[PDB]
Amino acid sequence: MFKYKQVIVARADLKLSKGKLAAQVAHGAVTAAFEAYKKKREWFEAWFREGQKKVVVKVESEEELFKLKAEAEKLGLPNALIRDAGLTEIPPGTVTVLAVGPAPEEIVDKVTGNLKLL
Amino acid sequence: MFKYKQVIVARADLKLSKGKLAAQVAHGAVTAAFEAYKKKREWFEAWFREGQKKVVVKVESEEELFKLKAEAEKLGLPNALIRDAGLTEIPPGTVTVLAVGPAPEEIVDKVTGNLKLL
Ligand SMILES: [Zn+2]
Ligand SMILES: [Zn+2]
Repeated sequence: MFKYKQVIVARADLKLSKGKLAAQVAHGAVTAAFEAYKKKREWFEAWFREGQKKVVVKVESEEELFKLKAEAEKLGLPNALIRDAGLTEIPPGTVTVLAVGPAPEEIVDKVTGNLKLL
Repeated sequence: MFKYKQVIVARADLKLSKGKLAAQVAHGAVTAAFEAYKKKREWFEAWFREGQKKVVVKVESEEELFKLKAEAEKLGLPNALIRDAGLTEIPPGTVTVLAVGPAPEEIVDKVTGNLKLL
């Protein structure tokens, strides 16, 4: 089993194409990965050598993303709430995804454990 | 404007679900972003500063990913060819995507320029 993982929560309600959604998830993964690299170096390295497991789940609102981000901050988890200015097709400042981790899988689940796969 | 970008080339012939595609694209983006961070810090920082633009394009064969990887290596561009072990849904060692960049957009296109958006 993978002891470490990064879960990216994506807003399915925005109905982004498979491609643009993938790009948004990537923004989240990269940003949160570097957050971990800087603030939780050991978690990052362990995750990386293990195969940097990632799981993509979904939610249907920005409200849900903000709530989950607050939970992640409370736990001290590396995370990244994404807003893409290059995404002019949606309102400015619109949040697209929330990446949680890398971190020990159990702690990431403490946040996203009740979310469904996308 | 975006002077830098990262292009993630995904195999459309694998017919990956929306969620697994995003996960694979993320693996590529993260691995390639760290390659840039370590080997082309300046390109990484500019990219990150501009909003780390990412574009997901496609190819219809496994050979195309390797041909593109060779070109990216020849040009000294940060890149990452992904093979997801955890993705036991497909043959072991099957390549899913190739992330190219971050780097100046024109040089990234020198590799992926003729590929269609996914
Ligand atoms: Zn090579
Ligand atoms: Zn160009």
